[PDB]
Amino acid sequence: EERFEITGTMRRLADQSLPPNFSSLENFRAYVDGFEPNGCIEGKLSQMSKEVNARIEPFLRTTPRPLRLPDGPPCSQRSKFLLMDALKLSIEDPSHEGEGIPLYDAIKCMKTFFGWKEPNIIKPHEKGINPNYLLTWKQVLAELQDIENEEKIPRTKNMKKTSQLKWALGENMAPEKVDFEDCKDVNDLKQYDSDEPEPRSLACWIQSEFNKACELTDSSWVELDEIGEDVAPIEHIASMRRNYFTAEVSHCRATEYIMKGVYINTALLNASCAAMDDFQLIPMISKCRTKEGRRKTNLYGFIIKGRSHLRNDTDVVNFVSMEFSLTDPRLEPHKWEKYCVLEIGDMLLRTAVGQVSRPMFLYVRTNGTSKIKMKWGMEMRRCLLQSLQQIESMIEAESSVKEKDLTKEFFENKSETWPIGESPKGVEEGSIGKVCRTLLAKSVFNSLYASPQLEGFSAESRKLLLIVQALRDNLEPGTFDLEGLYEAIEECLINDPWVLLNASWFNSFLTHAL
Amino acid sequence: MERIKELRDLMSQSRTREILTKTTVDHMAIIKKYTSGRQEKNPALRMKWMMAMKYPITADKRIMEMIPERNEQGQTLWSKTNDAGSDRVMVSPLAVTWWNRNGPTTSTVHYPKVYKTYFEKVERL
Amino acid sequence: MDVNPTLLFLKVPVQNAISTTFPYTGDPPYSHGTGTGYTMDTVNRTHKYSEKGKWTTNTETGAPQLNPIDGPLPEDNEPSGYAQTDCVLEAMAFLEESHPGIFENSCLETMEIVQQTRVDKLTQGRQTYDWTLNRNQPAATALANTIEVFRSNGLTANESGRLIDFLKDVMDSMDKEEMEITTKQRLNKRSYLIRALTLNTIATPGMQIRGFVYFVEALARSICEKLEQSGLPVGGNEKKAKLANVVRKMMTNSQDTELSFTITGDNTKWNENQNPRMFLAMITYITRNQPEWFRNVLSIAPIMFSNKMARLGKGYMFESKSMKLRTQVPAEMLANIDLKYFNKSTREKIEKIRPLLIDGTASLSPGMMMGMFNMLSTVLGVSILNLGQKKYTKTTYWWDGLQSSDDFALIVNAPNHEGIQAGVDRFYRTCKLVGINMSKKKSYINRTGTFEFTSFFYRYGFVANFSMELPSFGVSGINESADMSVGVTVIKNNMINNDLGPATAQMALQLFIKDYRYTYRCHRGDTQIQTRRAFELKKLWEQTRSKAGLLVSDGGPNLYNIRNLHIPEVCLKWELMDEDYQGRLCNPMNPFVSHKEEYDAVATTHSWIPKREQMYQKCCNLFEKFFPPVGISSMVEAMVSRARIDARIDFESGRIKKEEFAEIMKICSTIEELR
Ligand SMILES: [Mg+2]
Repeated sequence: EERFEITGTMRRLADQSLPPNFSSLENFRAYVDGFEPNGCIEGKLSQMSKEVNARIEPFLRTTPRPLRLPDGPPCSQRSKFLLMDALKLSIEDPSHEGEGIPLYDAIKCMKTFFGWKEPNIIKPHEKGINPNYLLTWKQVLAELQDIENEEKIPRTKNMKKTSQLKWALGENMAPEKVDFEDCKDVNDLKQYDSDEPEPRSLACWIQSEFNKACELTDSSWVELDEIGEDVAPIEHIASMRRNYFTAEVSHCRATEYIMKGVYINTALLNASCAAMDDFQLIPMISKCRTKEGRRKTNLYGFIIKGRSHLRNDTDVVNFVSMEFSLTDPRLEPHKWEKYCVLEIGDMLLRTAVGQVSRPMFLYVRTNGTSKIKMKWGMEMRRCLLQSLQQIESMIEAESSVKEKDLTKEFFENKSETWPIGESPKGVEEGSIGKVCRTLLAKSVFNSLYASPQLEGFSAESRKLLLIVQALRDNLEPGTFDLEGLYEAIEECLINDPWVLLNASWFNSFLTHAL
Repeated sequence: MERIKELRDLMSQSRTREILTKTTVDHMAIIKKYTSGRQEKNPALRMKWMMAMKYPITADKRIMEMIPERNEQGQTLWSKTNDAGSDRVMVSPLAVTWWNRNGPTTSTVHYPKVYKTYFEKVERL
Repeated sequence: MDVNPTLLFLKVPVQNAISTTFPYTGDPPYSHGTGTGYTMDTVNRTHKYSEKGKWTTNTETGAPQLNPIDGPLPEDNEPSGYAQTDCVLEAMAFLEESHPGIFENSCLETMEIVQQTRVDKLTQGRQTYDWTLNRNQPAATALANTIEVFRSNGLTANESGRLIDFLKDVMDSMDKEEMEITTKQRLNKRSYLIRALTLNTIATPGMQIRGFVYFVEALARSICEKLEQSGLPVGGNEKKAKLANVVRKMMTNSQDTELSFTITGDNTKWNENQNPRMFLAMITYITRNQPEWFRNVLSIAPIMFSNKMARLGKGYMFESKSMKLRTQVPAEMLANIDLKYFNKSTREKIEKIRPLLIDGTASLSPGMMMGMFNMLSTVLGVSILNLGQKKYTKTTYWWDGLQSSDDFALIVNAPNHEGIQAGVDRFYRTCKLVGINMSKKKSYINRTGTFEFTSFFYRYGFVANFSMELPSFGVSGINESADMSVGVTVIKNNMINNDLGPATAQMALQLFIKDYRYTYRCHRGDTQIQTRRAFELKKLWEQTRSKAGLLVSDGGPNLYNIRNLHIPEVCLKWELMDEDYQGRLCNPMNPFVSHKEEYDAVATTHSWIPKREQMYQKCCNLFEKFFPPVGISSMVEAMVSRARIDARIDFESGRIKKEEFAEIMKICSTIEELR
């Protein structure tokens, strides 16, 4: 006979944790024990106000308005590394296969370019010490030649802790913690004012950046490991889906961005835990097989790391990011708010028009990251899985209705064309290949420009989409607080260029969807 | 004056004494390395971190009698290093592969019957 | 041509490509929203919905406590905490009528549990508030700390093993006026009670309260298990069925005239409204005609939650512009602090909560913290779905649906439009009487044939097939042998449970193998890639006749595919292995294994174990005082050697005297005589 009892401190809490009227758990216990229903609900329904209701505003082809995008100065680039503007010094490295040394891969790339000019500032950082950005680039060039002075060549380089580097990496810009018993009264002391982030307007470049992400390149950016021979019927269908997709995604720019993501974030995390309190130079490297197929190493630029005594996953690492580019920053300056761009040399480019001399720039900016945000970038290959699963899930679904697998039709019917774009004339369709790369770019940008604003806009807009779908299905859709839903969607549209384009993309759909 | 007087203080505590006479200048960087991966706490990285090291795997001291110190190419397969609890030594994943190509062969006729619970999943396919 | 992915929905229906509306598929790198400012908004809004109720002063806590239940009916559509005891019990009465025996039987099976359940169970779980050290901590550590206090104070019943006995100690702990822990640390009865009833940052609860919450959710499970409408705690594919069922139920009866509408449901501020006292009312009605001991243990959880306190994390960060200072004010002295330091938005938030603030914690008698009574709250939700039967409505409109915590899906049938509108209102209002506030913003309604429930998107009999959270398909970090089994197991399990498509699983397998080989330097033997292992693995590759035999960790080919994933690799390749290879791979005389006596793995040489204080840091810091040394030399004889060199160089150049040179050489020979 088990016996558990409520007494003392517990019984007095038990007696105080009841409905009003009841002063005693035992009294209440007895009410419930001997309770029988007496249309209590049916009664209190009639007692309740008729102003308490869920009246159904019907959703017509007329009721939904275009989302209102905010007004303000044009939005700025906030990605870690350059995307469409990025430029790379490449070496063909055939005989040495497998994991090498990045420092030397960079120096080898650097030595392929003999066009370095006396560096001058072209478009400065309004909110920054621009001379420091120039000195840092000169210091890189300098310290790289100083390795060929050292008796024994080092594995990695640690930049000398100069003024300009100490500045850029934010050394001695964290103020001292002072017990509030000691600094009790200070006559300029306000809390960490979490200001209303000033709204920005949707600029053109974000769409340009994405358009260029959906394009093919002359370089296989992913080389996936082998798989068991196909046996079961599903395995043959599976491999067909995968290979067809893997084929059209292989050389897509988005996949270069994925690799840039992995290599850089990988190299930054390894340094952040290895050389904790050294200002390590961290080359921005990717690799690809050429269209003929030789292993080719790419240098996009450099990242100098700050102090990285990282305890938590949230703890920050300040870094400077010097990245080569051919794009003139004076064409869309609103983009390069955060950047101080230098002009550091002249390239020759053997294009359709014989060969043309262009100037080479260096988009330098201050920046930071955490173990969580580095890991995020390291796991960017999941974008491939996310992209394939969307394609795979559609096929699975469109096949359900017919009852037969459409894997073959989708990919092989070269007449079967999906609406995925707009042009001056109107809505343009494309190949299943264009859809694969488009869906990949989406997953990649969803990663690259990952924000809470996106999370929200994704979740709330989904509802409006599904409502519109019901209107097209002629399923007499109805809403309860449609104005409330819009306010929740629009609450997410502030300054993030990616979330703003997605909202433009919505309005663009909503017009054609009716 | 103060630094050499302090060294005499740490050699009077017999636990700090046995970290100074055992540990070598070369094997301070190896003690510090794998604690930088315990900050990471994600075991997937902690492994990648350790596999970078020369000798991450632990084994019985009898390995030193069983497999050679270096292979044909002159790669070191194990090192006489201090392990935590007992007289286990540190070993490179080279040694595991080395064993699987030059090791002793015992008769594995009993293994389909010892791991019958596992092997029966193959019979249905 | 400007690419716009959303234009796909002009051709493909939204349910088919709903996969494309989920941006991340994985936890993103911020999950921001758990500040001190955010906790105080929960505390405020919880009271604001429940603000017409009776204020009491707690005898034991000495805390202002709001009781909105049996309170005034709402006359607006804003969220109401004002539940109605007579209504709840009636809903629970008509549930037991519609499912005769559900409570009695579910109690019998839970009486089996409550006894057999062990304290061991309590170590499993997320972050917990450790009242022993006034911090958040791992679950297992928070219990070890708590039993160490209960061991020090005369509460040794926990060391019987069973959980019900650990509770019996937690009960007796409240009555004791002193509470002492050898960390000796002394807490008066009042300060102890605050911490025993604390939620710490939304926020995790104490170790005292957690015990009971299990047995309640355990009872709430056995109930949900016996209900068709409950979407918990059933598996992956098992749930897709329930969507098909409830439509098929309401669409086969339905003649030509009878309309059917499904409403895609989501309830607003679910946790902040429904009151602990209401859960006590439910439990006591379920456990009528039952033994007193069982009735009691289950009653304890709601009681504690009705008396609970929410600590405001750490506090707020300040900053001086000119002076270049910053200071962190705690929560404890945020009541006894000046308001002119804060901003306009933060002042009002502190001025509203300050009446509730008692001992650096805010009193919170109404509402709850997220995901605590998920299963019991589902019973309440279902009890309102239950009241949609032709009999209970007594009208031409009737309803059914599916509920799981705050998410729900409702199908209303009626002979005409006005009938549907009526049936909806009757549900919406019957819901208000028990503290359930349907979100007008989040929710919508359409003709039956398409809807969403727990992110399963039903479209005319098909629910779209995609995994919404993929796990890290990378390495697991145990060793070569295990990680393979785990990684291959993880994919199979994600296909059967998590509804992962095959083509995606094949690519998932590829990305695992890629990571596996990179991590363990075990790239295929025929490839040209260079590592340390490249040589050894190629020497083995050349030696070996049947190479399909070789494991991936021995530079062998990946033979896994959809069909294989359940087989252990060693079994899979067993026939194809060379006699001598197999002879070595499995020879348990090998120095790597140790023991040789939820993943399935054969023990091989690959089943190896990698490498695993203030005394290590002290020696390393003193080494920096000597070198701001030879490789083979130990720490002490590379310290004692640097001392004599600086002693004889400072004696020549004339930095230290003959007295200060003789003192160094004397001490340098006292260190050598200890070695
Ligand atoms: Mg829902």
